[PDB]
Amino acid sequence: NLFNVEDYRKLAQKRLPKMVYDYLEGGAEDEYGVKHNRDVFQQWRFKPKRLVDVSRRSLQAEVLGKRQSMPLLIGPTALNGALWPKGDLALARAATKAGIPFVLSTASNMSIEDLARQCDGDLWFQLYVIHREIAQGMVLKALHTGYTTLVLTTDVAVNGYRERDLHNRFKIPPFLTLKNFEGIDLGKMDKANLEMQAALMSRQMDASFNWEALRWLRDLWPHKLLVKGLLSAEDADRCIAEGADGVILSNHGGRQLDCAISPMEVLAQSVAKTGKPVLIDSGFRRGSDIVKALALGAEAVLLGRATLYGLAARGETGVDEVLTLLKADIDRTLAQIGCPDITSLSPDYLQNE
Amino acid sequence: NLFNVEDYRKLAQKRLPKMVYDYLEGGAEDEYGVKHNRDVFQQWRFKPKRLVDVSRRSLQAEVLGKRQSMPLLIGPTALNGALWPKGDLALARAATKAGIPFVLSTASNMSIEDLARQCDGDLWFQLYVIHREIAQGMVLKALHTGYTTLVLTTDVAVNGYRERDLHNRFKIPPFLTLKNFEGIDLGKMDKANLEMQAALMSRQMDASFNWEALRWLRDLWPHKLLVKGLLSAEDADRCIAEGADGVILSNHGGRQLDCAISPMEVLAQSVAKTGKPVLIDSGFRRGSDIVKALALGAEAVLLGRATLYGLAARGETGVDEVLTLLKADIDRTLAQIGCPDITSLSPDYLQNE
Amino acid sequence: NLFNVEDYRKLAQKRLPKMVYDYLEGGAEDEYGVKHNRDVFQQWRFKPKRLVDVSRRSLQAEVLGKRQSMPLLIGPTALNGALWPKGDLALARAATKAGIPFVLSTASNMSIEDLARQCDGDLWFQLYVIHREIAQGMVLKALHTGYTTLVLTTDVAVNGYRERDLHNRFKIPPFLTLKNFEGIDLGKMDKANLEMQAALMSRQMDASFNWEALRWLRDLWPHKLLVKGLLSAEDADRCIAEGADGVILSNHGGRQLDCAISPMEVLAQSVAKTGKPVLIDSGFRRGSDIVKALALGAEAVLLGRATLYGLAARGETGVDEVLTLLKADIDRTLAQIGCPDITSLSPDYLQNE
Amino acid sequence: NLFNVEDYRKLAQKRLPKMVYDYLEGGAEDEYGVKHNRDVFQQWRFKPKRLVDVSRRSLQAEVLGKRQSMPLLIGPTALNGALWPKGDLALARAATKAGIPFVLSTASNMSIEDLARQCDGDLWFQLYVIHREIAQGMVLKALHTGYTTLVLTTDVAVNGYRERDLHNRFKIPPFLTLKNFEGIDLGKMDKANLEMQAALMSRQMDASFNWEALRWLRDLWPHKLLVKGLLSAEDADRCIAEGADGVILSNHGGRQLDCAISPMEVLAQSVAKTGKPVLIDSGFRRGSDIVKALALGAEAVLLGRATLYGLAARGETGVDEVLTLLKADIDRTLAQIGCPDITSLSPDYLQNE
Ligand SMILES: Cc1cc2nc3c(=O)[nH]c(=O)nc-3n(C[C@H](O)[C@H](O)[C@H](O)COP(=O)(O)O)c2cc1C
Ligand SMILES: Cc1cc2nc3c(=O)[nH]c(=O)nc-3n(C[C@H](O)[C@H](O)[C@H](O)COP(=O)(O)O)c2cc1C
Ligand SMILES: Cc1cc2nc3c(=O)[nH]c(=O)nc-3n(C[C@H](O)[C@H](O)[C@H](O)COP(=O)(O)O)c2cc1C
Ligand SMILES: Cc1cc2nc3c(=O)[nH]c(=O)nc-3n(C[C@H](O)[C@H](O)[C@H](O)COP(=O)(O)O)c2cc1C
Ligand SMILES: O=C(O)[C@@H](O)Cc1c[nH]c2ccccc12
Ligand SMILES: O=C(O)[C@@H](O)Cc1c[nH]c2ccccc12
Ligand SMILES: O=C(O)[C@@H](O)Cc1c[nH]c2ccccc12
Ligand SMILES: O=C(O)[C@@H](O)Cc1c[nH]c2ccccc12
Repeated sequence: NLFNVEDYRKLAQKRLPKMVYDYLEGGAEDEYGVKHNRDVFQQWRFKPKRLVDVSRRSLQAEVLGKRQSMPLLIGPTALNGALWPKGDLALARAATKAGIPFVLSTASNMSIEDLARQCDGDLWFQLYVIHREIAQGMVLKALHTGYTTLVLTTDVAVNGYRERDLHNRFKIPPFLTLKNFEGIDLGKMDKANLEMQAALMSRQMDASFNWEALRWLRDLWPHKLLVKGLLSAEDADRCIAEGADGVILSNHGGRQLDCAISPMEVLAQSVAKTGKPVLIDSGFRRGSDIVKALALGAEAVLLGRATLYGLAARGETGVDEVLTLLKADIDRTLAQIGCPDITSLSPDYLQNE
Repeated sequence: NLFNVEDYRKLAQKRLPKMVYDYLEGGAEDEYGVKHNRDVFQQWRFKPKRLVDVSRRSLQAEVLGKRQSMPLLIGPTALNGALWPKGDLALARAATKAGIPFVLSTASNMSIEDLARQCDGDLWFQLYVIHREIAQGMVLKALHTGYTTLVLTTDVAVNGYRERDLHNRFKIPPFLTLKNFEGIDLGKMDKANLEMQAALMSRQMDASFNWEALRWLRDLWPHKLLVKGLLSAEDADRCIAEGADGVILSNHGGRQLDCAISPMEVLAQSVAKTGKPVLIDSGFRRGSDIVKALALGAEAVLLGRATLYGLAARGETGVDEVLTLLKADIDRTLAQIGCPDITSLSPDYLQNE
Repeated sequence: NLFNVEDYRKLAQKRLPKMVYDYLEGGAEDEYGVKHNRDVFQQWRFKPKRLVDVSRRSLQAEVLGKRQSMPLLIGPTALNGALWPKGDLALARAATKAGIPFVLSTASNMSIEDLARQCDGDLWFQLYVIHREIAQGMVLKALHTGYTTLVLTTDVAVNGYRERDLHNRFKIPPFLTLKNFEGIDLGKMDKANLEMQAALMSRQMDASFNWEALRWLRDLWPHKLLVKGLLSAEDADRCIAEGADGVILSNHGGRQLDCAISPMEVLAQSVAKTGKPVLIDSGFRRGSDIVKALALGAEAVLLGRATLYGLAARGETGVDEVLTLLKADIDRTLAQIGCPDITSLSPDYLQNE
Repeated sequence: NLFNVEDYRKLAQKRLPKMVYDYLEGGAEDEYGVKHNRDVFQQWRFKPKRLVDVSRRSLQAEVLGKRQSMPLLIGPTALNGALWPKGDLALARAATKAGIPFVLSTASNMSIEDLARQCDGDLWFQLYVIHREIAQGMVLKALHTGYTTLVLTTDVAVNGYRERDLHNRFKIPPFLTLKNFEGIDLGKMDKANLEMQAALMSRQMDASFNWEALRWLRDLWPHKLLVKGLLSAEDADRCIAEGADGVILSNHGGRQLDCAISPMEVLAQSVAKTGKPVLIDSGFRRGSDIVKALALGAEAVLLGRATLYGLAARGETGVDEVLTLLKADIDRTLAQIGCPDITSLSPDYLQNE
């Protein structure tokens, strides 16, 4: 009985080792954040437009100018290989088969190059900056291997206090490795090359990365660039002013700061202020959640745990299934509210509760 | 111990096969919609008018100009024959005995003609449009058989995702049939007559039926015509502009779109804008729910599951009982708030919570 | 362990026959009303005034011009004899010992005269009108026996639908009788005297009693007169205009209409509009509930179930105990908020939540 | 598994005798107050400032002009010796080791002098006034022994009705004594000296202590003076007008008046009106609670039960641990919201929910 994302979560919890399941499902501190990410969607209800011809519906939509089957993406998530063998590839392939982009995490279990070589869909690369020099290396790799978009994640200055991992003393599975970091020279005896090892043996990122650093990166990357982790129209506007082609409003699926607002709380305002593509994630599970954000102006929604449940439960076929249900879910919702074309969504179909 | 509608639900759940019970009680997706339909009534409380002579009370009221014992109706519900033998007839007879209208669903287990022949109460016909041509046939049948009012249901462009039926793999009982469709010629070898079979072997409706189509129907039907499934003062106003004699605000008892607003949320506004009869359903279980909607301007309330619980629990006598309790409930409520005449209800007796 | 009213309820439920307990604790329909009566008190919180000399506190206060130990009264409740032997007397004596009034219900188990003969405290008489003629008789009896105040209860036009009694098929204990009605001549063969029996064998009241009838009563009774059962500043104002010396805002302890507002919701407005004594009841259990209403302008609070729990649990000594705890509770609360004199309470010490 | 304050509470409940645990954890009456103290923090959520260099963070801050490691203090709590041997000393030492002040309660199990002799950190003395004369004695003792700050607690005019202690018939452990009162002469046969014994054998305080009395105290104490127990910007402003150097907004950890507002409800207003140091306590458990109050203008937060859980669970080492976790918690939170310097906190980083 697999008819929604929740059913896949249930199945995933039965198949995953508790430790891994907690790594996946867990949130920061009390986990009031993740609950909030879910609850915030009830602040809006639908006001369908009747007697509208919805016999022919369309979910197609442009994201940053490029058309894709639907306004969805499989967002960047670390250690997918722990959920299922070659998890990263299984995800990218289901995404490509669904006609939507896939974002490879800097902390993936499959390197930037190997994926690009084994998958021809639209690949995006999410970037964390541990060491500026090493950062430039990955960016260039992703560039030379055909990744169309770069995403800078900024909400992990320091690691979120996730008590589930603490209790379980979570440890990256032995057979898994941070493949994008493998090979990084450790022979040089001079300056860097040694302070670099300091960063490399340090599971902590460059907390100094600031606006000036964003400029640096904007020059390095010539294609579409997005800043992820924003929770304010002000920050989103600055990102656009500094060169970003768009932003991703999110609270990292409630895994960084338990009391962070839901990005849904600043979506309309960010959309109105930036005048540029505003994507979003964190809390999405139902097609209705997705449509509400879209109706509010979001350009597209990135899926995090949702598709991961499909991966953990049934691997690649599982992701396909989740993507299928969600597409059907979205389509069904568009029909129900009388908005046959997904690109015509607006605040009109919503009611503030 | 049968003193309220809830008691009948309990009894019905004990007598119905789980599968049928779920078909009856179930809602869309998470079923937050049905819960909401119930909760919305707590947003209003009573402010009784004391020292008012309520020794002589009257529940009589005109609905679309015709007087009936009380502002209630047994709304259109499909597959009543699955709840109890000849369920459709049992309902129409209890309605007629109570002095209120009965609405026969396009998907009833008893045909338009047979009911009209076995029942002389005020019969209304609810219409779904699968095939325009077949639609015209039923409308004319209902017309020639004496049905006084036609109701076009518009919130089923596509079928609601009702997960209870999915888990149970619900299937229309073998001994039951969609009687209003039986007999529809299947011999013609030409154009229609074959594309018609396409609609007929397709448990899916004409999602293209739009405002232009409403005009078509308005000409075909010469008597009172209502549009059901509206959830906005705007749509209700358009319906009036297009010819409708009134509208029925509803979210299909939370069975079509889980996140739909409750029609109670747009009742006052629809009443103020249309200046025409505004009926309502979805969530009604207590006389107090009914009075609140009436106090807000509703012309009458259509009962869905409430009377069905009486049917499933004790057949025709069960419906009589439910109608009796509710009438007593309403009467008792009118007395309590100091409004002896139901036609004098107004926002005055309410308090926004 | 008896330290609050709730502890007495617990004890009372252990000693009372379920049937009687349900008669006492029960409310109308779903009983959302009684829950609401309790919850409404959380809409206000205290803002104590520090460094105020509260070494000498005073709970004394005038009620309708007459001073009493504290702004409390044991309100009118029917069938007290079912809770404990000679319940009516036990209550009046504890009230008198506490220095506050006691209100005898028209439906008491001890007649107006017998109580007045066995108790010298301040006795008030609550009146229900079944038959105008019989009503005049009781009023005059209460008048000639020294009752200082008359209270007309108006929220029982018809009896509240209390499902607990329905399930239990509640029946007035055999050894108990409606003593204020006993003796009423049944010999006359003429007009009244026979239509009177119609009222007397009818556990239903005069639902016609209106404003004109209030005038009638205002002339009959020469002393202090209050109208009980009001739930609107408008009705309270009319009562004053018609002669009442004050009013009692209440929803009959949530026993008449489940969806009625809490009188706390219209207390400030009634106080501001009438410019006359506004008393209140329904939901009071803690001293803090009492102080909040007092701070809002209430002249005094009538206790219903609270003192009855003391009666049912430990008879007369039980009521004394409840009154003692509550007085200590109130006193302690006054001290805590820095208002040493109960007559100085005002909206200042409150915070709208 | 000790990763947060709650874990220490759990451990403390397993090690403490129920009676003592209830004395520590318990609140007034229904204990809606303590729940409220916790819930009020959800009325605010964070809006992090991204791409801010937080590689170098600072929690240092001035409190009343004196710098300390972080804006925290271990507040005054009575009978710490009942939670753990020499509890008072264990607390002061952990506080001193953490670089923050410690406040000794008038009702401590270790006298003002002994502590000052065994601990060289910044010691503050909280004062209750039972007898003015005895009060002056303790103040002078604290003065001559080096206590830098005096804190007058005003929310215990009378003792809070704490039903847990009532049920348990709580009694101060035999081996424990109110050491600051020990030795107080009981030989004098004259006036005071006998009315003093009246206060001394009276576990009740001087409820008359008013503003005039505050003036008296302001002259007596030459150093920093704070008034604790305030719940209104008005009272805080008066305190400043009367000489106070600052105030401590608090409801005594919900132990005095169950329906008291949370001091968080008047923090911003008190900060805006007084223009002077406004400290706060009551309900703090997470670093996020602390940052929210700080962001709202609080000068520092006093810990009550939080550090006591560490004491009861693991003595002095337990307190160190709690202080360590909280410091790490605060630091981590500052980083997450993009405010590297704790002294730069402002309403900007908050979102009203
Ligand atoms: C197991 C797991 C690992 C994650 N790893 C990363 C990562 O490596 N890079 C990144 O930018 N975001 C990371 N995220 C955050 C996601 O990109 C996304 O913001 C989040 O999951 C959205 O919320 P949702 O899970 O409710 O959909 C991770 C989330 C989860 C659940
Ligand atoms: C078992 C069941 C079948 C239904 N079938 C139909 C139908 O055939 N035509 C229609 O117009 N509405 C249909 N409805 C919707 C009802 O007309 C009505 O809008 C709804 O039940 C109102 O909500 P309530 O059940 O809370 O009263 C159905 C509802 C139920 C519960
Ligand atoms: C067992 C019971 C019997 C009652 N009988 C009467 C009555 O005879 N006359 C009347 O005026 N009110 C009557 N009341 C209502 C009370 O006067 C009062 O309004 C109500 O109890 C207040 O609410 P509380 O119970 O929460 O205090 C009754 C209430 C209870 C619980
Ligand atoms: C066991 C216990 C004893 C207390 N004793 C005192 C005292 O002697 N003097 C004082 O000023 N406050 C006293 N308080 C109140 C605290 O100073 C502080 O206001 C309160 O604990 C803050 O709330 P929290 O426990 O949620 O942090 C006490 C609190 C507790 C829990
Ligand atoms: O919460 C998150 O998203 C990160 O902690 C993932 C993450 C796990 N191991 C890493 C090594 C370097 C950079 C990021 C990671
Ligand atoms: O939810 C509803 O109300 C419909 O699905 C009922 C329904 C069940 N079988 C049908 C065949 C044709 C038209 C409508 C129906
Ligand atoms: O709810 C209430 O307060 C009344 O029903 C009490 C009540 C019980 N038996 C009666 C006979 C005559 C008048 C009132 C009563
Ligand atoms: O709740 C509180 O904080 C006080 O009751 C503590 C307290 C306990 N015993 C005492 C003796 C004298 C002064 C205060 C106390």
